[PDB]
Amino acid sequence: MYGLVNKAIQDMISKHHGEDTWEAIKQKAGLEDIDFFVGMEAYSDDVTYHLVGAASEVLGKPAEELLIAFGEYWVTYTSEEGYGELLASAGDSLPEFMENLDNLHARVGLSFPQLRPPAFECQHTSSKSMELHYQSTRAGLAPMVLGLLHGLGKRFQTKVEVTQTAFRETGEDHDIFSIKYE
Amino acid sequence: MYGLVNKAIQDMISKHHGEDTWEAIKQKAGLEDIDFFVGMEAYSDDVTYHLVGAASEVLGKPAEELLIAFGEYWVTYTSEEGYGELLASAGDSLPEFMENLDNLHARVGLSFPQLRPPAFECQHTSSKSMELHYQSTRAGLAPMVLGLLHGLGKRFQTKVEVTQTAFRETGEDHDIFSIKYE
Ligand SMILES: O=C(O)CCCCN(CCc1ccccc1OCc1ccc(-c2ccc(Oc3ccccc3)cc2)cc1)Cc1ccc(C(=O)O)cc1
Ligand SMILES: O=C(O)CCCCN(CCc1ccccc1OCc1ccc(-c2ccc(Oc3ccccc3)cc2)cc1)Cc1ccc(C(=O)O)cc1
Repeated sequence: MYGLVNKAIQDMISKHHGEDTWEAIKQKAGLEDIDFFVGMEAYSDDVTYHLVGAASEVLGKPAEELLIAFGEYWVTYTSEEGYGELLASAGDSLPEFMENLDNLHARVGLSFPQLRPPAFECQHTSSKSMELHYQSTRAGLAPMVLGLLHGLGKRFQTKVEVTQTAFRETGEDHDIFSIKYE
Repeated sequence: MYGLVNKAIQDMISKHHGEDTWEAIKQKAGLEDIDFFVGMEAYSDDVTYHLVGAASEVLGKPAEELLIAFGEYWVTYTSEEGYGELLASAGDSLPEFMENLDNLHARVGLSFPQLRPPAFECQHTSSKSMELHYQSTRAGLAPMVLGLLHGLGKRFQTKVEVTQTAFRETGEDHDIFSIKYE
């Protein structure tokens, strides 16, 4: 994933737990070698998994719980590290943001085109709910999509209730969520 | 489940969608030979599952979305139909209520002893966070638990984010929810 992602992880860990524990996690992930992540440089995904795996053990916290907190962190982080305009442009509400999300990734994709953005389809079931289809080149990131959704809820002061109803991990085509909101 | 569960589904659908829709759903579930549900009578679980499945078809919403809606409704419904005091006795906050739930079900299990209550274990990860282990003799009600949690937040006027972290239906031992609450 682009370096922005690993910079975001390094940021929330060292914000919440301390620079000491971050370098610990970094050591454990076998990533003591590299000095600082480069935001616009593409990395191989393992660097992210190993950081999340390594953070799980150092913090004695389940990985999915870390992916959840990271998903939520990402929404605020990106607003403040050069992407608040791009965020604001994806829209005014949770349903609209999700509809624009493929378009937003298309924009980001142009900037540096080694981006492999996930696909999000919405089937609105009412004025207050939807079924979200999350299609990814990457495995494991459903818990992060949950956090992302609660991040957007915070962003729009919208209460969100999300339950995962299909599971890529099992061999199903793709993750699916049912969502209810304010 | 005890008939109160099916009366609550009936009430919810009737209130939200009308009695014309309720009948079609009861018809669709193939339960027209049931004139009225009896609250203190133990029914086959299948009756619940069929109403949820058939309501899903009629309303054109995923079962899991209705289960969330239903979990939220249950908190209010039981408050107003004879279990207000029982509910009150289980505490003045979300962490307390959840901690008392195993005892709330003990007292429900003298009225009547054929209750199959789920077990809820809380690991409090801070004063604003819990890991909730939900263990059930039933399948597929995790989304209802999610709704129940949001119902309690409403009840105690507390902001609450629930994220499921482990899923019984994929073959994990029991559902696990991560919960932040203000
Ligand atoms: O399943 C997957 O493959 C990844 C899932 C989680 C990742 N994000 C989640 C999307 C999301 C969902 C809800 C709410 C907000 C979301 O994202 C907002 C966002 C995401 C990415 C960027 C971004 C910005 C610059 C990037 O890199 C650049 C930019 C300019 C020039 C060079 C590189 C890369 C991503 C900005 C805002 C977005 C994302 C992040 C990284 C990549 C990637 O490296 O392929 C692809 C997508
Ligand atoms: O996993 C499962 O197997 C079921 C998940 C969802 C069900 N509820 C969840 C409990 C709950 C969770 C969060 C917040 C509040 C909750 O419950 C409040 C409550 C629950 C049940 C009753 C209740 C009252 C009367 C009952 O039945 C009677 C009453 C009098 C005489 C004879 C039967 C049964 C349940 C009242 C308040 C409660 C429940 C309802 C029915 C049964 C059962 O039929 O076995 C078991 C439990």
